Amino acid sequence: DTKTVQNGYFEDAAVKDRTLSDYAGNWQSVYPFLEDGTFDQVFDYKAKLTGKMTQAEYKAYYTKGYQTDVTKINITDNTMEFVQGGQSKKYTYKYVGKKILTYKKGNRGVRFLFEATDADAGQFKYVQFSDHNIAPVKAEHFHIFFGGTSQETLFEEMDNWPTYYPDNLSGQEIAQEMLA
Ligand SMILES: O=C(O)CN(CCN(CC(=O)O)CC(=O)O)CC(=O)O
Ligand code: NA
Ligand code: NA
Repeated sequence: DTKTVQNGYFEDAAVKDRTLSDYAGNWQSVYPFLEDGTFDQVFDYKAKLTGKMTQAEYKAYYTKGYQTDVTKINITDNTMEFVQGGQSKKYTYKYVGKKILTYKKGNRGVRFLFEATDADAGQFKYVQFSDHNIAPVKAEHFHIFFGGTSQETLFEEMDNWPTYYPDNLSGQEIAQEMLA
């Protein structure tokens, strides 16, 4: 991997605070498109390109990465709505900062941290975004992390990173973006 920002190679000083507005939009989980085979062409390509895993190994890795029951997330400049099972839950959020994590392979990434201001947020009280960026820019897709204890609890989760792309894309278009 080239030593670029989006591959996780960046200077600490370039990491800058963001706002929830970077993530505003109507977003969909990519997991159904792994499950229905749309991403098989992605895993075949990755296996042939990098040689680091077989196609089946890549698929298992991304199955663990993408699994979630949160099928849709709708975000405004100050709210997030999670659609999960047969229920929608919407809360107001404030920005609470950022965290630089180091991964086992030696690259790094930044989590951008939000906290619900509503008392009844439960498992959606603490929410983090990772999008391979480190400073303000409109998100094009993201991984999300959420729970009800603290931001710090979520820093331990490294292998499940539910992933979201804009609702206006087909699964095929998401696959194209991943192949690019
Ligand atoms: O982030 C991904 O989608 C898959 N990552 C591994 C998982 N991520 C999780 C994260 O970014 O929060 C870590 C990473 O990309 O180093 C490998 C890759 O991008 O080639
Ligand atoms: Na889930
Ligand atoms: Na997660």
